[PDB]
Amino acid sequence: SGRDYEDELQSERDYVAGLYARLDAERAQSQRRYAAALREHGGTAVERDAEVRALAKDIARLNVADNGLCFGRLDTLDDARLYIGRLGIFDRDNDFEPLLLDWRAPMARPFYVATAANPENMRRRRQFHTLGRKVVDFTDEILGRPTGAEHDATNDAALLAADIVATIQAEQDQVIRLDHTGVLVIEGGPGTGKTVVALHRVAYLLYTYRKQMERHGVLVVGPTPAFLDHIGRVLPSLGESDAVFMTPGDFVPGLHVTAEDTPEAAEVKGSLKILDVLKAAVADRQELPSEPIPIDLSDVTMRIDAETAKWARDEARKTGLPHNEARAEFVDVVTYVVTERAVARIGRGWLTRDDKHAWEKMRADVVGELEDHEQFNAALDALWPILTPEDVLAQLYTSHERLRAAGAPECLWRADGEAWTVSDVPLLDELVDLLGRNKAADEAAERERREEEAYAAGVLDLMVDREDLMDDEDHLLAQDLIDAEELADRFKEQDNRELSERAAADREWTYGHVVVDEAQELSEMDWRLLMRRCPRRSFTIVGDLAQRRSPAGARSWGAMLDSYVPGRWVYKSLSVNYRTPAEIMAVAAAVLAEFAPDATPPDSVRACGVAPWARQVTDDDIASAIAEFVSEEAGREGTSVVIGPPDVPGTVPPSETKGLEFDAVLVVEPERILADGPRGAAELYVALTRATQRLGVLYRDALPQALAGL
Amino acid sequence: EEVGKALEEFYPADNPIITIVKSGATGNLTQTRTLAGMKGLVTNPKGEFIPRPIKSSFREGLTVLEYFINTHGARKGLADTALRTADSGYLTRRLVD
Amino acid sequence: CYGRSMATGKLVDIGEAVGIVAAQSIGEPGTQLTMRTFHQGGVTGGADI
Amino acid sequence: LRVQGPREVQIHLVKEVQEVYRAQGVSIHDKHIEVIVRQMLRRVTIIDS
Ligand SMILES: [Mg+2]
Repeated sequence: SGRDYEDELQSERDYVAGLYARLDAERAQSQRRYAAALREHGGTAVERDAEVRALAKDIARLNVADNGLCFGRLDTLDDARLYIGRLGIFDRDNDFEPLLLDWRAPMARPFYVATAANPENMRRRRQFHTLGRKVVDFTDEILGRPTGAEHDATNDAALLAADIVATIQAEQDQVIRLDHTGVLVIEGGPGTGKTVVALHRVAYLLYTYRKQMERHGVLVVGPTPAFLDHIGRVLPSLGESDAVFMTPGDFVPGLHVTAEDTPEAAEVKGSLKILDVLKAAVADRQELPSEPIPIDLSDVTMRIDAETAKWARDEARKTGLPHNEARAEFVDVVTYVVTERAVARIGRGWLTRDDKHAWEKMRADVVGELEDHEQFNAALDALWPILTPEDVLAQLYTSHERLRAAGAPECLWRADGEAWTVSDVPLLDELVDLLGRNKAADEAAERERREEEAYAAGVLDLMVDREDLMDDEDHLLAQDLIDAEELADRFKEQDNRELSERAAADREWTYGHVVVDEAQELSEMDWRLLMRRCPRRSFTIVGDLAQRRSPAGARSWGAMLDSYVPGRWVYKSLSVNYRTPAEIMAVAAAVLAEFAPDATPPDSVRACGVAPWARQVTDDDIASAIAEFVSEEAGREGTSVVIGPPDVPGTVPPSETKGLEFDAVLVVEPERILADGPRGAAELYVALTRATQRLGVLYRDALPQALAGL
Repeated sequence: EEVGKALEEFYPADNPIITIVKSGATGNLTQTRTLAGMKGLVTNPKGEFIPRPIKSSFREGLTVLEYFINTHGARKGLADTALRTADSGYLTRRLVD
Repeated sequence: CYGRSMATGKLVDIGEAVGIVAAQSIGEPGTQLTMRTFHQGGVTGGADI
Repeated sequence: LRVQGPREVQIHLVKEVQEVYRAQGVSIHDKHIEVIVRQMLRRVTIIDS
């Protein structure tokens, strides 16, 4: 951290303070004018309303912009300066020279679209990270060949400073600028910087299509909100109120699952092959009784039998509507048969086939009675009940007889039926479409609306009529312009929740764009759910297949996407490894060959010479080894991490460090990491590939065959 | 605002037009400015301000386009005044009840 | 407790319908207040003050 | 109401309504708004007897 960096940061902080002072002055002026206009306008009502609303809009815009006023700065090749922020601030005393540019302004376009391969007449792009009225720090990126003296938290300038670099720039530009407006799959090996390219790509896409997606909203899915962090730090108008974040266990609104299922039940539950099971499950609830159920009617001893129940459920199946929707057909057919039989029984001697107005009249009486008969309703609840996804899944998992009948494997039985894992979430959501809504009637709300409309109509009737007007001349009356319904609606609460709240609470919301980080981990059912939630098929899919740890995760992008966008999805792969030292990739390739004889290791520039080191730990010194590792890396710059099984207190589990990078990385006892589940080797690979400066390993007895190199 | 201040400064204290306003009898300095100063800004049919002001005054006489754009809010007010009474009566009836 | 009557300037008399007077006094100047937009469409005008 | 009690909530309601009416240039004596508010807090809800 250079001292000159601190001086530059202080200068930028002072500039932002001046901008905020001008903002405060403008807000004070606006408040004063707004109060004066509200109090003593002295003009016409329409003009008063116009000025008041304009001033209120200005005040609200300033209040919104108060948080994180300035996004960053642009250095033009002419050595000029352009500040990008949430508001346009101009020097009225200097020909309105821009002191701050609104991010939507045309000259602020480069800040989002410029790249090192196609610099839009800019040499440096500077981002400010702000927690309020204060700039915490700034990070710069050179739009060209770097030199290493620049300070950026991502270290991209230093890593690229350590032509192949030209090809890296060209590839990153090709990914970023792609005008596909479709499903884009970005893949890259570790140390290539797929995260940075994905962030720039999503920023470009959101900026260029902001008008088309300002109302639909953007959904973000991944193990961490980092992508939403970047979106908020570059597009607050969209990140704060329009963006939405969800983990695969949080797709269902309200529910929030974190437990994960076993690596075999998850696989079956994560594949469309289980869809046929779900249908069967809801078909398994089309029960018919093993013994006749007495109706226990008041006068007649009617009863229902497996014969008529079979016929009724057969007809309801033939209708093809969802469960709670075909309930109507089932109940109607059952009622038809039971009423025919009951009327025949009551119609003895005096009535045989008097179809017109006598037989039919008794049918009417019998149906009118039966529809309110408690025992009949209880029977129709026992047969073909109304179901929710939980009612289906819990019973299906617990019974162990329903699983056998439905063809579901016994790999997924559990007594705690209502204990949900992340794998059950997509099934629970799909059961929403399979079961359907009961299509109930909202009588109470309708009555409330009717009463409000009646009161509004009474209010209108309370006004003077045209015939009785005493004014000098005829004029428009309120009754000529507004009706009772409009007036009644005018005074309702009309909730106006934000999109970030409105969409997240709606299971059926269709988003304008979907971003998926670490997308290889999603199961096929998760892809089905997301595609159901994004009919536009506008996706930014980021991940790496070789780093998968879930069993249901993707093994080939084609197998996941061809079902929805055959051939239309565009694949971009990044080739060059530069962020990690080549020595790290030396062992990463060895660990990676276990899954493919050749695989596709990226070629590695920037060899550092500081070789990774491996240490034997014996006689209760592993805990020490990590203790001195952390004590040493505390004073050696940057950030450092230790990765190992949770059985060691001082290590983060390998799954958590999926998308992060660090200067010093220690991995403890890889022999246990290898044995962790079906993907232990992959975990090791991930854990190894997080190091940018220094890599250490602790092993107990001997290095595993792959790790014998270091 | 500057034109209104200049108009207020220029007028003699005993001028009948300003005498009526300053005595609390009728009108405002806004109406006096619109008459002998400048009409100012006018609103679109959708309520937004038109950035081009009516630099002319009714003393000088408005041009054709200035008059046409001025007619918008003039007609809008006719319906606005009628509509406001509905809400006023709604609240009044609730309070009376 | 109600106190001086505004119309007469004297202590309010027993039997005066102060409720209707208050309702009328609060409702009559309602036309001077700002109101929700009369335009049928558009965004919610309550986002701004 | 739950924190400060009926007295303070009535005072708060009167204060807010008069703030709205004063910002718009309308002068109404507080007693009319108090007459309106007094009817807003005439009830007690029971849980046990
Ligand atoms: Mg008249």
